[PDB]
Amino acid sequence: NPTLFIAQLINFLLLIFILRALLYRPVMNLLNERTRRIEESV
Amino acid sequence: ALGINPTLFIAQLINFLLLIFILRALLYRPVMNLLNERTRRI
Amino acid sequence: EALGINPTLFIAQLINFLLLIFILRALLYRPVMNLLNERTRRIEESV
Amino acid sequence: GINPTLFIAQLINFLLLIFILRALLYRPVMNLLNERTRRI
Amino acid sequence: VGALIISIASRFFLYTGPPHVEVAAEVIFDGIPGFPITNSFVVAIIIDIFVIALAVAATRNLQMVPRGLQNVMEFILESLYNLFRNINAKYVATAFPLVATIFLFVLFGNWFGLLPGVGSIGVCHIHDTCAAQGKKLVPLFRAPAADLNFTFAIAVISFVFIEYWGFRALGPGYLKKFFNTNGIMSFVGIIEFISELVKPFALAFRLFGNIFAGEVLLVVMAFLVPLLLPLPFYGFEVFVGFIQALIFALLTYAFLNIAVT
Amino acid sequence: IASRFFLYTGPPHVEVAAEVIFDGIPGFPITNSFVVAIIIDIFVIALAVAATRNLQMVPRGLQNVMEFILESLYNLFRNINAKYVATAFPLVATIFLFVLFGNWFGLLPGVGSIGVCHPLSSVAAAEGEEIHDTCAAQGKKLVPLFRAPAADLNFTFAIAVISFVFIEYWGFRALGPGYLKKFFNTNGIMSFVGIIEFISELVKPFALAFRLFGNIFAGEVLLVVMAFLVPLLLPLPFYGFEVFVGFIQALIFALLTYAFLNIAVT
Amino acid sequence: MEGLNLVATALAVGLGAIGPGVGIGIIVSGAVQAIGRNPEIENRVVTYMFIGIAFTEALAIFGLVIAFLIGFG
Amino acid sequence: MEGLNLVATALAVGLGAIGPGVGIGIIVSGAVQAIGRNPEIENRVVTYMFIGIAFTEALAIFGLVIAFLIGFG
Amino acid sequence: MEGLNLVATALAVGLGAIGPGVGIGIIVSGAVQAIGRNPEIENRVVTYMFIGIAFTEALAIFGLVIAFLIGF
Amino acid sequence: MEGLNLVATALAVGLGAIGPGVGIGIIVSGAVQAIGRNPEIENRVVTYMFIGIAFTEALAIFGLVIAFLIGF
Amino acid sequence: MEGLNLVATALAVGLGAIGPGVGIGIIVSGAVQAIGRNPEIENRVVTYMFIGIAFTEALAIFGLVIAFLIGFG
Amino acid sequence: MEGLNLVATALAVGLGAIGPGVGIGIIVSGAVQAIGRNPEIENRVVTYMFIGIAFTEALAIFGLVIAFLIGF
Amino acid sequence: MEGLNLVATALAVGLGAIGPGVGIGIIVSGAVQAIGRNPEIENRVVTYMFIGIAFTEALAIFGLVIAFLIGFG
Amino acid sequence: MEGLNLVATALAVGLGAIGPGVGIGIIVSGAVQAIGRNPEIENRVVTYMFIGIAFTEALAIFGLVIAFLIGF
Amino acid sequence: MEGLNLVATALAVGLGAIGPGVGIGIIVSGAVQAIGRNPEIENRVVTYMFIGIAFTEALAIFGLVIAFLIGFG
Amino acid sequence: MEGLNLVATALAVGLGAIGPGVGIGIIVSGAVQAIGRNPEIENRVVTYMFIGIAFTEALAIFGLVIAFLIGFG
Repeated sequence: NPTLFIAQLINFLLLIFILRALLYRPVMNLLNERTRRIEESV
Repeated sequence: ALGINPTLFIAQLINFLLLIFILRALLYRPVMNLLNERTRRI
Repeated sequence: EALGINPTLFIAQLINFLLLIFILRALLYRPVMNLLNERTRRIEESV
Repeated sequence: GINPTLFIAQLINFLLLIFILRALLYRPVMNLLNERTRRI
Repeated sequence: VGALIISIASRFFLYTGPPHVEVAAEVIFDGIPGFPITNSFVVAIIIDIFVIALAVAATRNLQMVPRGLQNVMEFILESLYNLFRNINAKYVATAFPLVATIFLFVLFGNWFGLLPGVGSIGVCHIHDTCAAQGKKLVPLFRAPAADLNFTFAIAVISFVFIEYWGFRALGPGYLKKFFNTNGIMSFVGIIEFISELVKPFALAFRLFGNIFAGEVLLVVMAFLVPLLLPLPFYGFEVFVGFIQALIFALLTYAFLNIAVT
Repeated sequence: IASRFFLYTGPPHVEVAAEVIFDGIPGFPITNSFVVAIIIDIFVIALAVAATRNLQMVPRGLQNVMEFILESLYNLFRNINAKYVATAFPLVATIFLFVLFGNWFGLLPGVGSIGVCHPLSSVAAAEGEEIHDTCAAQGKKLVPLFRAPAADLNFTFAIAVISFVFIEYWGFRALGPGYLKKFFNTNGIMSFVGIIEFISELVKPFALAFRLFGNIFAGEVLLVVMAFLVPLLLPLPFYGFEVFVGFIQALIFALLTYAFLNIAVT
Repeated sequence: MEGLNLVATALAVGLGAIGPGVGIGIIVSGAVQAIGRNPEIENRVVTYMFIGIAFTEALAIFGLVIAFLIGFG
Repeated sequence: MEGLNLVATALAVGLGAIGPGVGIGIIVSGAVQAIGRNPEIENRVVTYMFIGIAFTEALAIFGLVIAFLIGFG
Repeated sequence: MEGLNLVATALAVGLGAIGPGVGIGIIVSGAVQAIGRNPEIENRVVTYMFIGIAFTEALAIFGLVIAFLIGF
Repeated sequence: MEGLNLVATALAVGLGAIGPGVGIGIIVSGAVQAIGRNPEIENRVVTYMFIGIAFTEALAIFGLVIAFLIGF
Repeated sequence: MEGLNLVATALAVGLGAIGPGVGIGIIVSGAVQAIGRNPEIENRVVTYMFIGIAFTEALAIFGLVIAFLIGFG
Repeated sequence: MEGLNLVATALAVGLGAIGPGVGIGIIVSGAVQAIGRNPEIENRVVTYMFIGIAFTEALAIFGLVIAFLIGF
Repeated sequence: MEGLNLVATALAVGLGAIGPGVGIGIIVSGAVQAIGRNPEIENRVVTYMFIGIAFTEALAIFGLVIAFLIGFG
Repeated sequence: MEGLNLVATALAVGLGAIGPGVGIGIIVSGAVQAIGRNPEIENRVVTYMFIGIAFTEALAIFGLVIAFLIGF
Repeated sequence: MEGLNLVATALAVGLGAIGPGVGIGIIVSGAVQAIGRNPEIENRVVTYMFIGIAFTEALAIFGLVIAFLIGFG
Repeated sequence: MEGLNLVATALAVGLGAIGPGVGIGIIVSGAVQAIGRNPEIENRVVTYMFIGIAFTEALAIFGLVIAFLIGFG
């Protein structure tokens, strides 16, 4: 679509930016904590 | 309406079975073995 | 005269009012007089 | 029932009622109640 | 009295006919060149006379110990004073006469509606009496609260009273409430304002509709079975008249209380 | 912020349709749902081999996240029944991982915009745009090559029937002749409630398939409608809700499958 | 339509008998639960329950009166 | 259009049964809970429960009988 | 379309009975429960209980009044 | 029309399921909670619960027989 | 066809009354229970309960004024 | 007309879903709470809950049977 | 049809008072009960109560806007 | 007159959503509560809660199925 | 026969306000009641309360979207 | 008549919002109260609340999808 595709891309980019600003630090922190626990277990 | 295609239905069933087998063979058995090793030898 | 009277309605209303008064006397007469007497006794004793 | 003159007259009657009972049903009773409470 | 009552089928011998009583407004009692006398205004005057008579009879001697009618008169005022003191402390004296009058007057108006003959006795302007002649029948002794004009008048006088005694109590603050808050009392304030505006409407409508429903219920139960059927309804309505009177009084006092505070 | 919601460039309408049959030049015709399902299977297998080709202690990177999610799933299923937490884990894991990425694919731009075909143009004074699509010629419909796999009543039906078959087989695996004892046992009123139990057990896979298909299709339709209303700065909360609910329903499917397994075996 | 009168009477009955019934049930259940503890309050709680039941029956009989008026003009 | 009488009868009975059913349910639930809390007050509890049940059944009977009047002459 | 006014009256009265009826029931049940829990608080509770009773009945009376106006 | 009878019986059965259904649900929930609270009064509470169940089912049977008379 | 305005007014008033009545009922029940539990916080209790009942009555008044505009004008 | 039977069947099934649905919901909630409060009486409470569930669903079964009869 | 435009506004406002009315009622009841239980959490209680009230009022505002759009055209 | 089948399907699905939705809500609330005050009984309470949810969903699916049959 | 579109828009808006309104009311009442008994659990409970509020608002958005779709065809 | 499809769409979506709207609210309120009473058990409580919300929301989605099929079929 000449116009709907642009709107969908804009919405997807905005959602990705919002997730990176908000919902990216917590998942990375959880992964880092799991890795630290695994390292301690070894 | 429903779009119930018996040919597509059987194709989807076969694809799902193949995906289940592939997942069981890779990254399920191996990840399970790794978790067991990290848990039974921690 | 210019009096508008409904025979059945007037008699029915009189009968209903009389029966309501009878039931009030049978039930709602002892407590109303009793509370009056209690109030009177409490005020009279407060002298 | 939206006649202005009639509910105006009803308002007048109600105001007359309150201002006429202030001096006969309230003032004597209020004075008696005040004295009775003061009597105890 | 046994439950095997036979007189339940008196409608065959005593048929009241259709409930012709359906007027939602006033009917003139006496032809007067000036303002007309409504079927509600005459009973209002009668109730004023009754209230004056009871007041003068209960205050003619002013006996120290109340006995007979004096105690009866004192008890209701004592209960109302205790209730209002429970609601508000220092505003009992300021509003007690008005709230007590608005209680007693509408209580007697509500109780008058159940008097027999109210729906039967009337003046010519199954088939009643007047319909035999050429002149139609209009009823006599219509309840005051049944008239929308009287309920609107008492509602607007209550509104004026509460506004005046909120303004005098709270200075300029009550005049404009606290609309300048802009944080909370900017959208809540207008909602409270429209609630205040409709408050007299709701207050008048409560009494008017309750009394209208009462009278039409009495007429309907007379229509269905004019014997022993409207007894529980009569008891319910004499109860609910006093209940609505006390409701109106307590409600206007509470609205004054929430206004000042 | 409140002056940039221009509607001059947007879709002309809100296209709504069921699964559209793809061209299918050879035999055994395919649809737009099968191709995307295959590509998501390929992506899943690629991620699996990436987390598998390098397996070691102290996981880090993709392998760490994969192991964390897998152990969280094992913990969640263990909270229901530890007897079959591993015997049935691959099925629920595969279904969950497939449905999550299927719901995620619907958010990819071009879904409903790319067509295989087997300002001034926009209407003024209207909240919706009226810009004609690229395939508007030939009176076509601009068949979406990319569509959500779960938005089709065939993939959902297939996973529902395979889950029902797996659950029924695992229940019959160790139950003796106990299935019939629970259905219309003719013991007082237990027979009638057993009849309702049998009916509910029969209708469960249909309910699951219809629920997932409707959820994903409704998500895609609401996204299309919001795009039609305002092209941008409108649908951020709705896109976030859809991305949340897709993974939520994906985990729900596996959890319900395990729960039905436990309630059938017990 | 010619038969709207009967449907109107039915609606004024049935729709008028829903809320009052639930209110009566709630009132009676609350009164019984309250009298379960400290039964000495039975007189006052029964009085208040009767006030409530009168209000609910008030609404129900408003509905009944309207239905009777509609069914008979 | 003559089926409006049946429609009215059905609407009247159904909407006059839906309310009292919920009322009776709540009444019995509260009464049973109070009885479990205090078995000794069960006499008065059952009395008041029957009073409320009769009121709900009074409403239901009104709805049924007026539906009968609609259905018949 | 004769008889529409009757159906209007019926609907108005029915809903006005449904709503405030349940409101009154809930109010009275809560009041009696509180009184049973604490009898002493009755003198302060009954006032607000009746305030709420009046507030609930306002909508039912609105419905009845509108029904009467429609019928007349 | 020629189908208003079907609509009538359907509505009657539907509302007869609406009311007594919730009544039964609340009755059984309260009875079970009380039984779990005190098992010793189980006989009496079961008797009262069954009485209430019959009353709600009496209403349901009234509705269903009205529908049967309409349908048949 | 022609009486649709009357039905509109009736439905508006009835639906706008059915909800806020239950809302204010639950408001008053909760406020009464809280007052019985704690009389010292009564001032804030009353202020907040009156704010809420004002909100609900504002909704009911919106319904009533919409019905009035429908009936007249 | 033509769709009156369909409307009737749909309405009947819908109401027979809304009533018994809430009924069984309340039943199950109460039974689960009672079981949590008392594991020892589980057999009796489960039996009574199943009886109530059957009655509530018996109502819906009657509704569905009526709908199928109208449909058939 | 000549009518059906008054009926639309009527239904919209009526149901938009049905929903948010009960929502606000339950919100206020919970808030007053919590205040009675915990007095000094009043600030958070009032804040969350007002956020919930605004979220509920969003639906009533939508209904009123729809009714006005129908009325004005 | 247009096809009433659309209205029938709409009403059926809508009421099937109305009833079982509240049923599931109440069931889940009670199950979560019983788990909260007693985690030790979680297996049995979740089993019975799932039974109840299945019954509610059984009713809802019945409504959806009859709606689909009306539609086709 | 012709103005049915406005009726449909109104019905959609009204019922999509009916549902989520009560949902949000119950959610906020439960959240505030829980927060009253446990001050430090506010961070945990706020997330779930907002999730439920959004889901109810998701349903409301469904209703509003349908109303707009039938509002403009 | 003519535009019955929009009416059906509206009714389906509205009731689908009505039911699950209440269901989700009840679920969230119960879950929040349980979490507040016992903060340590939320590990399974949150998951159970979400899976319960699934079943409720499924019905709303059913209504929305049926309405979409009606409006576009």
